[PDB]
Amino acid sequence: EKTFKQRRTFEQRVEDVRLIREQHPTKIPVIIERYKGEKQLPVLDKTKFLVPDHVNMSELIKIIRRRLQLNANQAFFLLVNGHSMVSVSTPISEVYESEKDEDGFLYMVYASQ
Amino acid sequence: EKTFKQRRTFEQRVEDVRLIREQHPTKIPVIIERYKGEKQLPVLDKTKFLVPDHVNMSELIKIIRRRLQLNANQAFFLLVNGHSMVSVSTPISEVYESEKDEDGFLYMVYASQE
Amino acid sequence: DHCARHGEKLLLFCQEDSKVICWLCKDSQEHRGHHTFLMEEVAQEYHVKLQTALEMLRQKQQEAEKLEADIREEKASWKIQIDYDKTNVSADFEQLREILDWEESNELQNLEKEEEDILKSLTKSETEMVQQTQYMRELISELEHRLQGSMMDLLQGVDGIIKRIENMTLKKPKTFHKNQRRVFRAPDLKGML
Amino acid sequence: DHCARHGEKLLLFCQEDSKVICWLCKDSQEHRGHHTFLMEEVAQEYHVKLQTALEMLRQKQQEAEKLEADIREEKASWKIQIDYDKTNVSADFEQLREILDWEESNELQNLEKEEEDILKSLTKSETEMVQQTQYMRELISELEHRLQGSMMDLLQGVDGIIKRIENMTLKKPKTFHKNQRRVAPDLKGML
Ligand SMILES: [Zn+2]
Ligand SMILES: [Zn+2]
Ligand SMILES: [Zn+2]
Ligand SMILES: [Zn+2]
Repeated sequence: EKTFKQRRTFEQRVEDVRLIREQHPTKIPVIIERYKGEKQLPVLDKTKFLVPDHVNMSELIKIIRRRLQLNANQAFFLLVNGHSMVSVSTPISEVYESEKDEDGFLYMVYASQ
Repeated sequence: EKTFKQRRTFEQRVEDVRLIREQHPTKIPVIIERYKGEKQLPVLDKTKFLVPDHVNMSELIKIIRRRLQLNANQAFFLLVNGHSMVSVSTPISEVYESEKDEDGFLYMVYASQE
Repeated sequence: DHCARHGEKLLLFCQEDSKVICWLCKDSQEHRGHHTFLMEEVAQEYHVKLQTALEMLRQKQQEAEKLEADIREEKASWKIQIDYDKTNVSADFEQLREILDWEESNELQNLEKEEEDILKSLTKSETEMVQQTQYMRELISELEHRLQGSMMDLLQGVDGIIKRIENMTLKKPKTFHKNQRRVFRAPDLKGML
Repeated sequence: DHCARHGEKLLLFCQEDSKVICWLCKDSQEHRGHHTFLMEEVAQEYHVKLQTALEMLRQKQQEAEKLEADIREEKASWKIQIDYDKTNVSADFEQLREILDWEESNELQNLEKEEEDILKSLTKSETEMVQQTQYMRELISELEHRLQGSMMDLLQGVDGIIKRIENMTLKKPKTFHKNQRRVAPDLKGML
């Protein structure tokens, strides 16, 4: 099993970021994958997410909770670049401007164990 | 791992055949997969092949031999619909008109030992 | 009971104010000029009126509960419709991906056919070149034998060999350079979207 | 050696036929009228001529080997070029597939947002409907209490309740039907 950065090269990823930002300027591209060794949670089919600008982290958390088919009681952690900074109230634009990768994407991982 | 008929339904396959025949009328669509229990040969990345009409079975067999990276001495069996009819000289148009599936594709399988 | 403002019994009913009062309240400015009756006089009339009102309210409450069930069933139907639409969109994208796979296979096979043609042409030309090199080697060996052996060996048929060497037209190999094209799908669909 | 046709020694050389013969072959009709010399007279001349010919042929054979190496290198370069082109085409198709995935994700998120909005609107409308049903039940209970209790209970403030029931405008829930669209194979036509 190969991750996203292993399926595509760096320049290809930068070109993808450029083309997507040219097509969807009002949205942010986010790559969300399961942890390397997580067993309690399944693997989502979709890997790429376009999140509006004005939207905060709460809507993204709710999108992930809806995709994963999770009951309300159980909670989960959504780490950015492998490290949590879940200021749920902050808009995702600030998260993008602060913690985006070198290629231009915003990488996140979900776990619970 | 799911085969072609398991990844797509029958009506979807018929629609795919129709679209391909509309786009490439001078070509025949062929689905080629590995045998269910053959181990000596690996699994090819590509599954679909568009073969011209005038072309005979020899070009398809040599394409499969080049994709699999096999020397000339080692031989393999290429069965159509689960039954051998490798008349290498016959054009692929006759093979398609005689042994095509119900949906419209042409299914083949490659094997080697026993 | 008795009145809180004056202390007399509440035996009256004001048609205008709809409040029960006493006789002292009727003469004061609070209920002055209104029409006043006894409570026992309008009891049956208001009783049957409120009975008909109760009938209407029962019917309307039944209708309202039906409306509630209707909106519940509607939101269920709408979630079903949204699921249908999502599956439809995913199936359309899968169809597009399949035809893309087929086009990729077609282009790859075209390039392989072109490679096969070029390679067979170059192999025939290389066969011609190696044949001419072997012919050169054979002539060199014959001339060596001519220069080492007898005088009769040297002179017999020497003009034939000389004339064979006179017509030495060396053959050039076949070649082609950058006279091919193989364009794939240009991102015009991105503008179309 | 000796001649096979006549039996005499082969000591002569015919300038025209380039064949060594005997003296009997010179007078016969086979080599009649031709010019005949001794082998030793033209030996050195033909020797140096063939020496220069050998030198030239060595040079030409080196040139031919160079041409052979050239065509080999050309076919190698062409196979490399074809491999490069195949990888390029596959990479372009993979790029197309990636942007296709991104567009699919965008459309899916749009549909999910629409579903969430519709569901929350319908939930608010359902809350309004259950509130109005509870209000109806409350009014029914109040009228029952009025009709079962005292006469003052029945008559006090009856006109207010009567007029409140007169203005009984029942409220309809919000609804929508078939005013949405999903989504075309124009790329198939462009080819
Ligand atoms: Zn009073
Ligand atoms: Zn009054
Ligand atoms: Zn003689
Ligand atoms: Zn002569």
